[PDB]
Amino acid sequence: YLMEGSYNKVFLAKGNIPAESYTFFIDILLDTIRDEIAGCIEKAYEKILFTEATRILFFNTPKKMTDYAKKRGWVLGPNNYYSFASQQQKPEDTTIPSTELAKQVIEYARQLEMIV
Amino acid sequence: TRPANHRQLTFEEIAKSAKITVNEVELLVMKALSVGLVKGSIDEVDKRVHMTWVQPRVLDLQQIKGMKDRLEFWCTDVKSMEMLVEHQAHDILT
Amino acid sequence: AVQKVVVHPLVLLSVVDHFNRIGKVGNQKRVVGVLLGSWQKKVLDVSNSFAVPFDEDDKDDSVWFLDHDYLENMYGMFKKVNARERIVGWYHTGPKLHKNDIAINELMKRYCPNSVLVIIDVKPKDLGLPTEAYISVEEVHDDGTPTSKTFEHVTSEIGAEEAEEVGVEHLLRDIKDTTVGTLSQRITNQVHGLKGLNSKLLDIRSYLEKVATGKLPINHQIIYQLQDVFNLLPDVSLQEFVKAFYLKTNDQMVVVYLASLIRSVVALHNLINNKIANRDAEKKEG
Repeated sequence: YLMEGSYNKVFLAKGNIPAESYTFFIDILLDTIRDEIAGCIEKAYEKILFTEATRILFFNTPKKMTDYAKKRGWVLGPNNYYSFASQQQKPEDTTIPSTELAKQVIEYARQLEMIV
Repeated sequence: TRPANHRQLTFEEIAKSAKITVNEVELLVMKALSVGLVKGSIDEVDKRVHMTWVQPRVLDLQQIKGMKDRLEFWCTDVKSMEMLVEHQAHDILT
Repeated sequence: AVQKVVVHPLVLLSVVDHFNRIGKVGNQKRVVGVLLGSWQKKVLDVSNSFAVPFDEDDKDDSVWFLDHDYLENMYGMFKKVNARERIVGWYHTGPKLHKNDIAINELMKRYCPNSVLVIIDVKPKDLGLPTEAYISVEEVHDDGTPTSKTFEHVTSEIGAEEAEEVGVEHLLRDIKDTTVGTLSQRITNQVHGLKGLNSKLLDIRSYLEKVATGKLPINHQIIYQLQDVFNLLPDVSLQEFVKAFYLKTNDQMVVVYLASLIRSVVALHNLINNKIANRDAEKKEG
C-alpha cells in the first residue's frame, strides 16, 4: 500500500496492529510519510485553507503546521497556501543537444568509414 | 542603448521619451524606415516595435572596453567547441 | 572593380628559384619582378614572370631602380614567343611590405592600367594561403593628406589548370588526403575551418591593442563594421529556432535511419555469397 499512492488504507493498518506493539516501526513509518506529504504538498495545488491540508496528515491545529509551512513554501497567509507553480526556467535548450549530439555524430562517422 | 536581447520598445515609451502623442509615432517610424536609418518591423495591436538594425554611430575609448570584453570570452568558446573536434575525431585523421 | 586573382603554381615557383639565385648576397635583398599574364571575364589571371635587377641602400630608402631596358626587350621576347601572353602588373617578395612599394606601382603604371602587385612568401608557415595581393586606390578624401593613397587587399587564391595539374600532382608524391567521403570535409573544414575562424577572431584582437596605449590614429572608419558584427550576431535560442531545429533533426536522421538499415541487409547478402563459396567448395576440391 506504500507502493501506490494509497495513504489512508496505510493508516487503517495503523488502526490494525494485531500481533505485538510494532511501535518504533510505525513511528518511523510516520516520519517517512510526514516528509512524503510535505514533499507531495508541493504538487500543482490551488489555495488550500488551514483545515483541508491541515487534516491530511493527522493534526487538528497545532504549531506543527508552521513547522511544515516554514520548512517548505505554501506561505502562511490569510488562510491560504500560496502556489509557486512556475516550472518555467529549464526549457529552450539547444546547447545541451548541441554539445551531446556533436559528440554522437562523430561517433557515427567512426564506425562508418575507418576500418575497425 | 538596449542590448541585442530584446531592443523591443513600445509606443508608450516613445510617448514618454519624446512626449509626443500616440497618433503620430506611427508616422514617425515610417519616416525612419523610409530614410533608412533604422530597419525593423512594426506591430500595432501589442503596441510594440521589433527594431532589428540601427545606424552605426561613433564611440570613445570607453565603448571599446565593452567590445573588448564581450569579444574576449567569445575567443575561448571557439577554443572549447573545437577542443571536442581534434580530440574525438583524432583517429579519423592523423 | 576586380573580382579575384588567379595564380598558377609556375609563377609561384618562378619566384623562389630567383630568391635562391640572389640568396648569396646574405645581407638584404628583396625579390622584385615583373608579373605577366592576362585578365579576361573580370577575373585577374597570372601566368608568367621574371625578375628585374634591383638594389636598395638603407640610408635614404627612396632611391629605387628598375632597369627598363631589361624590362623592354625581355617582354619583347616573351610577346614574340607568346602573343597571347602580356603584362598584368608586377610583384615583390613581400616579407613585411617595404616602403618603396607605394611608388614602384606608380613608376610602372604606364604599362598596365590596373597595375596589381603580388606579395609572396619565402618562409612558408601559416594555417592559410600565403599569397597576398592588393589594389591601388587613391582618394581626395576625409582626413589624412590632400594627396592620399592606400592599397586595398583583393582576395587571392592559387588557380589550377589542366596541363599543370599533371606536373603539380607529380611533384608532390608526399601526402594527398583524397578519397572525399565522410571525412574529407571533417578535416579540410571542420578540424581546420573552426581553427580558420581562430585567426580571424585573433586578428581584430591585434587591432584592439590601441585601447589607450597603441598607435595614435584611433578608428574613424574601422568601427562601423565592428558595431555591426555584434549587432548581426545570430538569433538566440528562444523562438521556433528551437522547434524547427528539432523538426529537421527529426527529418534528416530519418534518411540516415533508412540508409543504415539498408547497409546491413546488403552486407548480409554478401555473407551468403561467401558461404556459397565455402561449403560448396570443400567437398569438391578438398
